[PDB]
Parts: sequence; C-alpha cells; structure tokens
Amino acid sequence: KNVTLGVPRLKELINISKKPKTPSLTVFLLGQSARDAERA
Amino acid sequence: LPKMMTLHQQCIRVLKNNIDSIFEVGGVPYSVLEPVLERCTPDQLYRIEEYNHVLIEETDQLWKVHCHRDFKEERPEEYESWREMYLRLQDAREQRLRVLTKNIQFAHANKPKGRQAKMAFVNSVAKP
Amino acid sequence: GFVGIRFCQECNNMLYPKEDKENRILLYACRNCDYQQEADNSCIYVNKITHEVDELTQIIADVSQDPTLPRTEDHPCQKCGHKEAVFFQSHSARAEDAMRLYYVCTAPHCGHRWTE
Amino acid sequence: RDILEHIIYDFEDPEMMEMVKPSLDEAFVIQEQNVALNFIGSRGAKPGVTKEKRIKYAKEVLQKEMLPHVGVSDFCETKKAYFLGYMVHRLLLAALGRRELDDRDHYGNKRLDLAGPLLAFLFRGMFKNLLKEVRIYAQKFIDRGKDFNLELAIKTRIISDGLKYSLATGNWGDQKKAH
Amino acid sequence: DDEEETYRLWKIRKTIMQLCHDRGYLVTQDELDQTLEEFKAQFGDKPSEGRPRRTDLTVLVAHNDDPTDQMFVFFPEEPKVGIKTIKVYCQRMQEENITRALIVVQQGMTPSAKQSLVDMAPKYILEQFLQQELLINITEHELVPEHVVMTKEEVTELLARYKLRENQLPRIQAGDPVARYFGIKRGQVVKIIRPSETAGRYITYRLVQ
Amino acid sequence: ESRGFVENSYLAGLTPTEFFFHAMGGREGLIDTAVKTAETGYIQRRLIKSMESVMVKYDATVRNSINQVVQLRYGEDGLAGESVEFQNLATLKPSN
Amino acid sequence: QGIEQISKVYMHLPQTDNKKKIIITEDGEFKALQEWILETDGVSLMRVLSEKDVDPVRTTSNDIVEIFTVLGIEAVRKALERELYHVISFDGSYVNYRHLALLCDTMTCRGHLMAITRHGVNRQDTGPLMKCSFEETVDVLMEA
Amino acid sequence: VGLVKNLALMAYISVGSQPSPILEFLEEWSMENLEEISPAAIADATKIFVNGCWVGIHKDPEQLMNTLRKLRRQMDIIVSEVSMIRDIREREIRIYTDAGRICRPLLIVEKQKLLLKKR
Amino acid sequence: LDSFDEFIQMSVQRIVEDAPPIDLQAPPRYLLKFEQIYLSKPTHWERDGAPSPMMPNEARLRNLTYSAPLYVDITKTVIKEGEEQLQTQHQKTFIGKIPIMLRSTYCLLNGLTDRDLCELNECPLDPGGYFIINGSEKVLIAQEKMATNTVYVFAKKDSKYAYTGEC
DNA sequence: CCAGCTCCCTGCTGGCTCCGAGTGGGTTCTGCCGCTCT
RNA sequence: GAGGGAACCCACU
DNA sequence: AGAGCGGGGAGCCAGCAGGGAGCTGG
Ligand SMILES: [Zn+2]
Ligand SMILES: [Zn+2]
Repeated sequence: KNVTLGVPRLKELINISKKPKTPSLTVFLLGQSARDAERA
Repeated sequence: LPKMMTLHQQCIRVLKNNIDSIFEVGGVPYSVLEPVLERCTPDQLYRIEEYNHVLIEETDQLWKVHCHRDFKEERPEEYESWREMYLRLQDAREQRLRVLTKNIQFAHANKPKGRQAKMAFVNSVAKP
Repeated sequence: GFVGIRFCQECNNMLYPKEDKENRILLYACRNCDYQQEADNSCIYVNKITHEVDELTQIIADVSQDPTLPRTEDHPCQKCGHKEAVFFQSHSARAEDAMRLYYVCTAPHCGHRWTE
Repeated sequence: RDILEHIIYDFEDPEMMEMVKPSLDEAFVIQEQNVALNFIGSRGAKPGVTKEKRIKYAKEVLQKEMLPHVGVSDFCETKKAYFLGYMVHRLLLAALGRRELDDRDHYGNKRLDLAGPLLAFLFRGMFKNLLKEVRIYAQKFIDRGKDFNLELAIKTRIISDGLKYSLATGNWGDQKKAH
Repeated sequence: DDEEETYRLWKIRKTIMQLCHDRGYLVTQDELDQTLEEFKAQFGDKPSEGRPRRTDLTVLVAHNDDPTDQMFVFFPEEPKVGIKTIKVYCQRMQEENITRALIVVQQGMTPSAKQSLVDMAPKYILEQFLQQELLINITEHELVPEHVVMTKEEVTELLARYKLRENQLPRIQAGDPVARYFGIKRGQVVKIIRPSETAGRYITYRLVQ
Repeated sequence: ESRGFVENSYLAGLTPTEFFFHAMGGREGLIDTAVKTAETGYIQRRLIKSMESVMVKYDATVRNSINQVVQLRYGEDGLAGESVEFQNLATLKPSN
Repeated sequence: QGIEQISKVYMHLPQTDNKKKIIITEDGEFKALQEWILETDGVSLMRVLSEKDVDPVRTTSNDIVEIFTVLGIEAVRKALERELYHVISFDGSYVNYRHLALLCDTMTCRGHLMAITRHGVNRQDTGPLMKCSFEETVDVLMEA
Repeated sequence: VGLVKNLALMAYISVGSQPSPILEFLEEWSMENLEEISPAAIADATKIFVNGCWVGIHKDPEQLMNTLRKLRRQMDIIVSEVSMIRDIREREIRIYTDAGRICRPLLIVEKQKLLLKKR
Repeated sequence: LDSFDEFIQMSVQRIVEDAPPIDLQAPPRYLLKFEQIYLSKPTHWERDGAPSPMMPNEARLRNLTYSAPLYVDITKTVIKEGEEQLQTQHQKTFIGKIPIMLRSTYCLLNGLTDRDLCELNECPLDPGGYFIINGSEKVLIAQEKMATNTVYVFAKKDSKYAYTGEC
C-alpha cells in the first residue's frame, strides 16, 4: 500500500479533495470469511 | 579462481595474460601455441611473426579471424594468403587516412578563406 | 501470428481488407485506385496481449562490442564454443516483471544470443 | 510505401505497421501534395483567402520553419523527410517500450549558454534593429528626397546602449520589454 | 441470479423495517430479525420467476403513538421510475388515505419524477431510496453516531436553555444519508449522541437546512 | 556499492562514488526543507483564517464571529488544554 | 467480476493492534484477534459495504467525500478526526484532542464539508472585511 | 537550491566548431549519403548524426568509431572538444560539435593500461 | 574567456553576414551590404574628443563602460534606370561599442606579465572573465537550456498525448 | 395506431485565483531623441 | 532636529 | 540658433454542447 501521509495528505484533508492521491478502503470481513485466507 | 588446471591450461592461461612477454618461441609447434595466439591482436602477431618467422605459414588461417573482424566486407583474391592481404589493406587504409588528413587540413585551412574580426587601431573621431 | 501491411502495385498505397460474397472469400483491395487482390492469410487483425515473453529477437550482436556491459567466461557459447559472453537484463518496458539475463557471444562472426 | 520507408526501416516488423495503421487511416482522404499543403495552410497563423497563398505559406512553414537544422534551402526535402521519419520512428520505439524515454534532467541533453551565445543573441537582435532603423532613415530620404548620408543613418546608440543596458541590469532582452 | 436477488430483497426488507422501527412506526420484533430462510418461506425463492414479487413486497406500517398515521414502502418492478408509477402509487395512497411512502428503486428515478415528488410534497411525502443505498443500515456503521429526532417541545426547551436561535445551531443537510434515513424535513433538530475522547459522552444538535 | 550503499563510516571516509551518492541523498533533504516551507506556511495561513474568530464565550460555548455554535463545550469537556494530563483508567482493561 | 472503481485489492493479516478486531471475552479481557483485512486502490465504499461477508460496521474509506456522501455529516466528522489524527501521530507526535475536534467541527458545522480554502471559508456568512482579509480581496469587496 | 550550480574544477564547456571537416571526412570514409541510398539499407546500417543532422549511414560502425577516436586523439581533422557517441544498441553514431557541451579530461586506458607513462 | 573570444572573432562577423542586404526602392534602387567588421581596443573619448587607451582601473574608478568600438565596412550600390551600378565603399563605419570581457583577447590586459599588471594597478591573480559596465563588474552567469537538434521523446502525463517527440 | 418537439442531467472546456515569515546589502531606471519654429 | 518610488539580483535565519 | 514641451502548476467555478425522459397532437 502506497498511502500518502504528511503534508500532502494534510493538504488533501483540509482541502476537501474530490481526487485524493491514494484513495483506499479498509475492508473488514465477517465470520469465518475473516478467519481463513481462502475465503478472504 | 575456483578452477583446476592441468599443465597445458596453466601455461596457456599465464601466457594468455602476458602475450606481450613473448619475444622468441624457441621451437614450440603452433599446434601447441594455438590457444594463446587466437586470443591476440594483429600487431602482436606481426611482432611474433617477425621474431619467429618459422611460424608464418602456420598462422595464416589465424589471420582470417582478424580479417573478418577488421575487414569484414572483404574476401581474399587468389594468390593472397590472409597475412599479406591484412598487411596490404591495413597499410592501404592507413595511407588513405593520412592522405585524407593532409587534404582536409590543407584544403580547409590553407586553401579557402574564412572571415573574422581584425584589429582596427583607427581611434576614429566617429565617436567624439 | 502477426499480420503485416500488404501494399498495392498501381499506386503503392495500403490495401484494406474486404470480402466478396460472389466468390465468398477475402481480398485485400486498394481504395485509392481500383486495384484488388485475393488475400492469402485469413487473419485480419491480432492482439498480442501476453505475447511479450520473447526479447531475444530484438537483441543485436553489436552489443558484444559494448565496453560497459558485464562480461563472463562461465557461460560458453552453444553455437560456437567461445568462452566469453556479455550478459545484460532486458531494456524493454516489459522488463519491469523480469530481471532475466540475456547473453551474447563476444566472438566475432558468431553473434549468438541466448538466455540463461 | 514511401512514407513508411521513411518511417519504418525494417518492413519485417509488424507492430510498427500496426501503430502506423491509424495515422494512414486518418490521412487517407488527402492523397496529393497540394491538397496536403492546403490542409496545412488552412491551420496557419493567418489563413489566406487565396488557395495559392495558403500553398506558399505552407511551403514556407515546411521549408524555412520546419526543422531548420537538417535543411533550409530549396530541394533539401529528402533529408527533412528522413529526419521526420526518424522522429516518428523514435516515437514508435518509445510507444513499443523498445526504447527508453528521454530524461530532461540528464545533463547530456543540456547545453550551457555562456557569454558567447548570450551576447550573440543580443547582438543579433540589435543588429537587426540597427538595420531596421537604417532602412527607415534611407527609405525616408529616398521617398521625398534622392540621397541619404549613411553615417547619419546609423544609430550607434542601439548596439551600444542595448549591450550596456542588458549587461548593467541583467534583463536579457530589450529595454521596453524587460517584463 | 435468483439466490443473490433473493438475498438482496431480504437485505432491503430488513433495512427498511429497521428504518421503520427507527422512525417510530410499529414494527414487531418478529419481523425485525426475519432470517433469510424465513423470508424465503414467506415470500419465495425465484424473483425472476416471480415467487417473491416486488409488488407483493410492499410494506405497510403504522406509527406507534398514532395508529392512523401509516406509511407505505413500495418496491417498483421497473429499474427506473417515471410519472406513471408515481401516479399509480399516489392513487393507492389516496384510496388508502395515507400521506407517507418510501419508494425503493433499483436504478433511480427520472428527474421529472423527482420533480413530481417535490411538487406533491405538501400533500404526500414520498422518499426516494436506491436499493444500493438500502443494502446496508448506515446507522449501524461505527462512524455514524446515535441520531435522535427531537420533538418541537424539546427544540424549544433547547433554544430556551442555550438562548439560541435556530440558525445558530450546527446544521445537517436534508439530503444527508442519516437525514434521509430518519425522514426529517427542514426545520427539525437532530440530537446526536456520540462518545468522547475527553468527556466520555457528547451531545450535538443539528438543525435540518 | 553501485546503487548507493555506503559501506564506510564517517571516520573511515567515503569512496568517491559513495561521496557522490551521499551528496545525492543530502540534496533530497535540502530540497524537502526548501519546498516544504511554502506549502506548510500556506496551510498555516488557511487554517488560521478559517478559525481565527472561533472562541470560548461566557456561557462556556464555542462560537464563531457569526455567533453560531461550533461546540457546546470546549473540547466537549469545557477544559483548557494546558492543564490536562495523561492518566490511566483502572477499570477498563482488567477482567471481571 | 468485482467493482469498477477498485483497481487492486491487497489482502493482509495485521500483526499490530491498530487494525485488529478487539473483543471482550467471557472472562472479560480485551483480546486482539488477527483477522484478514483488505485494502483497495480505489474507492467504491457503498458497493463494498453492500457485499456479502463484508463487515458493514467497521469497513471504512480514507476518502472524505465518499464517506460524507454515504454515511453523513457526523460520520465524516469522525472520519476527518481519524485521518487528521493519523497524519499527526504518524511521527509519534501528539496534539491535544480539542484542537483536532475544533478543526473538524469547524469544517462540518454547516451540514456539508467546508474546505479550508477560499471556496469554503469565503462562502460563509462572515463579514466582507474578514473575507477580503483572507483572500480575493477586490472580488469580495465588489460582491459586498 | 539545486537550480544554481557550479562548475567542477576540470570541467570545461565546449566553445563550438564547424561540422564541415567531420562531414567531408565522413563523406569520403565510406559513409553513404541519405540522398543516394534506398531505405532498405537503413535497417542493418548505423545512422550517423552530425550536430543532430542525420547525414548518412555506415556499414562498419566499429572501425569508424575507432578511426574517429584516433583522429580526435592526435588532434587531426576532429578537434578535441568534439563529442562522438556510439549508441550501439540503437545503431546510431552522434557527433556533436556545437557549443555548450560540458566536458572533462580523462586519461585514456588501452588494454587495462594507462597511456600516461613515466616519460 | 573562450566563449567571449569566439563571440568577438566569429559570432559578430557571422551575425553581420547572415543579416540580409537592404534593398530599397521608392525609381532609384539602393543596396546596402555590410561586409567586414573591425573591432578596436577599448578606448575612451572625453569631451575634448582625443582617444586614449582606456584601462580597467580607469573604467572602474570613473564609472566608464570598458567597451571597444566596433567598425564595419559597408558597400552602397546605386541602381538607376539607364545607368550602371554605382559603388560607395564606406570603410570602417562606426556602428556601436562592444563591452569587452576582462583579460580576454581584446582586453588591454591580454598577454601582459604579472609585473605589467602590477604596474597597471591590476591584480595578476584576478581571473578576468567579467565586464565593466558603468564602473560595475558584471559576470554573465551561464544558462542551462535543452540541447538543440536532438530528438527527445517524453510521456506527457494527464494529457491527450501518450508520448511526444520533441526537436 | 405513432411521429413531434422541450427541458433537466452529465461531461468538456475555458477562466480564475492561490502559491511561508522576517531580515540585510547591492545596481539600474524613472525622466527621450525626432522636432517645428524664429 | 529630517524629501522619491519601482524593478531585479545576491545573501541571512 | 536655441529653450521648452507634446507624444510554472493545481484545483475551484460557471457556461456551452450533447444526451434522454415525457407532455401535447394527430
Ligand atoms: Zn492502388
Ligand atoms: Zn559464439
């Protein structure tokens, strides 16, 4: 993951940017899907 | 060097590092001397052949490896061994280069005229 | 396989694919002049999306004369048995996924290029 | 065939053919030199109303102003065509990934204008200005009069004060165009 | 596929009825926690065949304090929604004297249909919902704190306590997803309860603008 | 060695390639300082002008110049930040 | 297959407690559970949330605008606080919570995302003199 | 920072030269002009650029570069500040005589030996 | 010093040559052609008008510009109707003053030993390489530019072009 | 039956405004050379 | 007991 | 004759063309 931090991310935060440099999600899984790697 | 070498290989690798050390081969046949002479350059072959003349008629095929590396567009004509062809073309190319140098120096500096600024010493009153 | 440009002869322009339904076959026709020609290969256009696995055919033998290239004597030439060979990685944009080494024989008049 | 011979040097290379196919397809509707010169002159700085004026303007752009280094004289168009085809070939090589892109920060792609070239640029502009003012003065004294004195025609203030101004201020150009 | 569309319909119905319970409508505990198997048993298995039909999926609920205050949830079969479907739905609302409805669309509504909704909003309140929006309950997300719609007496007591005007409160848009969830109109105030790093609990108030 | 690993110490002294690569590395830090100053200063100016009139009022609420409520209590607890300290909750972590 | 806006998905099993599933056991301790979590290179948060076996509670984006359009203004206030805290505390630096909370409350007080820019600040109900003090002085005074 | 630079001590910026001697030498050192060749010969030959002008092609680029280096090293037809680059992989020889090229003197090494001797 | 010497010896004359001759018609035709430049050593003319060899310390102290007069040879041909061409040879016509780089070829300190420089109140360790403009020492900072006549292919980002070749 | 024509969504292109704070010191240029008229 | 501005360049933290 | 004076990027916004429902009309 190449997530941007520091001053460019602060600029992307306080300026509400419709085009962030590295947009991303953190997807969490429910149940057994989170426990084994194959169904993940 | 994680390598084992027998006496042939030891002598020819040492001699393959210092070809330049050879003045006179003594009485070694070319078939023994075949490796160190193939990793070599034509001026050193001329040195070896003009100190060790008896090798000359043996080394001619070797010169082919040089000729197709230095005169790759060429082929021998008949009654032309590769050594004499390489020396004839080598000296012809050096003479062509020397004639071109003596042309494009004479016909570019002495023959034509180029224009540049000359010193005035006028001290003109045109700017008073 | 790839398809190349087939050229007209009357005006030396480009031939475009077309069909005839009377003969019901494929022909390359010139549409600057009125030239037509029956097409040899049925393949009109081909993608090569994952057909970049080869890089040996773009290598030339002249890189044996490059003094900045690494030389090895542990990879003898298969075609002529010369002990020395230059090796280098691929210089393409397809080389981001591979640090694969290619070898070129440094003996003149041979120019044999291989891989590993 | 001639255009692709100027662009693609090995005709046994199919991917270069594949990438030059769209340009050939786009420019098929023009098939003559004069029609292409008309198409060029239609997009000029000021498109002339006369088609022959557009032909002259397009020829002047393609000869005098298109790649002056390979050739600017008349009938030097094959060298210009080989150079333009080499540019297109380099573009296709970069497109294939067969050649690496050039680096702006690579310092062999840079030249250093020292005092020589910079002063030459200045003196070229100011000698053009001096010839312009000499032309105006002599035009005035051949229009109403008959003769002009050449020593009074030349304004030495142009070259002198322009070099002095550009070296004194550092603004490399003209005094009225310092911004 | 019939199975994934049945799962979609069950999730939409569960989120709708969680919304109706959150809006104060009387929705019994039996039909909040309706499992996928119970939804399959009551409605069907093959929506493309038509055992669960979207027209049969219409939900009628009544509000807790006022049993005559009822609201519909309609499920159009067509992916878009035009003026004709709106006219049919509001005719059903008129003949069943009901002034509130939710419309769960698949793809969207036409701009003319949204214009019809905002034109008839003085008489009948009709809410647009995408099925994509309703596939989860956004109020159960960890980022979304607790929203409570305030009564008018609570709003007047709030403004009397803090000596405020309505425009001095923080704002929430009427098109906000939680605002659309709770079905709140302009002028209402939402009390937001959230945890606090410093105080433990913090209550914000947001006027609908 | 080719790609910029300096195997020497500052006491030992750098090889010429290591010296040039170290200069390449330090130029990055100089550039980062010089080009980050302006963007950071613009960020500070924009942050100040967005919040300069936000203040704690006498009813202990936090309001801007329009007298709109930003926070009902400052920091949601009404406390100044120059007297709060790091402490530990004793009943959060241990088991029942 | 998949969702159009998401180019790449990076699976990983986190070894740190920052992105784990903390649970309270039957004995009553906080136990960290290592569970597989995904990252994306694009943002299509609503479709991901709607997907099967994806946690519709803890799944979040780093995109402020889509969090605002999907979950609302208080959720984007909390997301803004979390992302600002991440930027600040990447270095181990600590800023007191009230300053971050005040910045996020300023940016989310009027129901939408008010950017810290002239297009956020100079469109409020503040006076013309404050707006011309910030930026676009002549334009603001002509509008006034 | 980075925009204003300084010269190294032995760096010398080239002053410029006329391409005419190099062009004449290339014309009668077996380089064929662009005007007199069919394009089919360009595929296997080496393009020759003089100040960025494609002037012809050569069939034997290695001995041509050896000859050009020999001419420059003895201060013949080619003057010392002329740069000659053989792009071996791309089959190009670029000769630059123009001003503004920054260069530096280097000792010449032939067969792992300096040509600088004790004499 | 090398760039200034190349500019003075070669570039000024080449610029004068590449300038086209002036053809002027009302009618009488006048063709003006600038032929050969002449550059003197840096001389000063006072209000009296007597030339003097102007020294660099004199230029620095008196706030003079250390410049040399640039003369040129001009030919004016007259083309009338029913008349032959008429030649006027205006030899060594003053057209301005070129500021001179210190210790260059056309500077007055050129070729002088250290003793001669000390007798002229000049520092022999002083490198030259600068001009004296109104008594102020001015150095020309070298300017980087992209190389000419070379094909450079880049990839323009966030544009309609995937790749672009530039010359 | 079915062709006809008007008014809100999206998208592209152009304008438009922003780009750290505070200090020293310097040089140059403003403010120009043809006049028409006595 | 205090009569220019502007532009540019260098430098400082 | 000679003194004095007129003549680079990066990211917002709105304004246009293209679409695509949908009422009135035959
Ligand atoms: Zn044809
Ligand atoms: Zn081999």
